[PDB]
Amino acid sequence: EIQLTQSPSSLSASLGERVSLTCRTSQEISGYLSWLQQKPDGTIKRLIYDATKLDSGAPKRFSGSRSGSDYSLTISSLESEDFADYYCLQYASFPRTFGGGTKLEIKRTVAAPSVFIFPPSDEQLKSGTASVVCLLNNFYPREAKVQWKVDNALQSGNSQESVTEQDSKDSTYSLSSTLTLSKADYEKHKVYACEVTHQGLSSPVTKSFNRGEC
Amino acid sequence: QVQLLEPGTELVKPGASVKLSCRASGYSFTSYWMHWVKQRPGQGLEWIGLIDPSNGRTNFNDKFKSRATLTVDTSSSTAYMQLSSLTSEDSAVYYCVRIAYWGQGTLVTVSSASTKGPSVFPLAPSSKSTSGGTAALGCLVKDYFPEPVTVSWNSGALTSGVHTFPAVLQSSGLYSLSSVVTVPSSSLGTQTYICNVNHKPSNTKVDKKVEPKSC
Ligand SMILES: CC(=O)Nc1ccc2c(S(=O)(=O)O)cccc2c1S(=O)(=O)O
Repeated sequence: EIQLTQSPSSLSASLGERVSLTCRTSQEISGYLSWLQQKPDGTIKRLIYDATKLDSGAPKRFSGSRSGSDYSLTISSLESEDFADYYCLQYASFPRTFGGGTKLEIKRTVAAPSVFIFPPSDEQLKSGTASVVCLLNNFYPREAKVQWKVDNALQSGNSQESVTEQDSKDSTYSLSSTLTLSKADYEKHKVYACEVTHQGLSSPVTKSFNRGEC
Repeated sequence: QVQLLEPGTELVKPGASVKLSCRASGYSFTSYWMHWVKQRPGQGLEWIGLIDPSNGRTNFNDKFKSRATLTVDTSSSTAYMQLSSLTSEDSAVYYCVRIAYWGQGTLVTVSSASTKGPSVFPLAPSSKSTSGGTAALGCLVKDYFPEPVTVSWNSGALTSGVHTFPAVLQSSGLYSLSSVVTVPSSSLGTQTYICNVNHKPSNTKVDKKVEPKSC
């Protein structure tokens, strides 16, 4: 199957900037390629077809070019509507195949997160399970590393996290991580901590509490 | 004028099958191949196959040959995709697509979990949660099924500083979500904080006051 290799995977850029996205094919597809845009709401729109032709519904700041197995999507001057995900699709061969996508996000300066830790509620503890929550608030860029420790023991595989969409007013991200232990385990240990690293932090930030102590 | 109409969301049990519809309009149905595309949550696009409605001919992705069935009903200008022996790996948005026009997609969730409203737990403001003049507080909306949940604060009167996170799917098969807000640590004695939690799929609403209090 013809593999489409897209780059970059993620791109950060500013309003007004010129950018190009690339899609490379494992075999010759002779121009049979389109560029698709997927909005943060999921909707998918074609911008370019036949490698270089503008979709009747797409604005003129989008151009397509190619040379051999290298296909590029260019945005002449970025607008807010353009921060979205982009995919290439080939239609020279079966099966039809797509590039892995490029995520285009708005570039801003580095902002260190504000970090907060929350112990399990008494209400939850009554029923057998303990959830510990670490909040990383309004940071940039999106990459952030959260480690959980229990009595200074590094934890692995018992946490889940999620990240918000880039903020419309300040272009930051926030992150929530939940550490799940059974109540029995939770009550067998004292010190609960979340250790955060981020481009914006010159040294790791650790927020911690001791169980059962206000 | 060209339009593709798909169902909204569907829950299906593992080992069961799903049959999705795509009603076409604004062009001659038999004149364009109808394709199906899959997208796992936070993942990219994958091609399943196509059907030519003029003659019923198909072409499939090997990966789906063994379990996908494509048909059409030319009288109603509808294409169908049946996918069987479903597993959690088949949870995804499915799109029908013809040249130049993409459907809105249908979200399919494969799960043996039963409907369950959430337990709402306070994320109480504390010293271990108070950056200078700012305190963070929240609600943990745990162990509900299926999606979605919505959260508001003080009936949408409180919006600045609110962050309601995407839920995660826990190993139990139930979802868990948090919603936080940052507020002045000095307001914690003059103002009440309540998260407004609604789980439409179980028609459940929960309103929980989030307190510092004594300890
Ligand atoms: C010959 C030709 O134009 N083929 C094309 C062109 C574009 C297509 C699109 S797109 O419009 O979303 O890029 C989506 C699905 C199929 C497409 C095909 S084909 O697989 O039906 O042949």
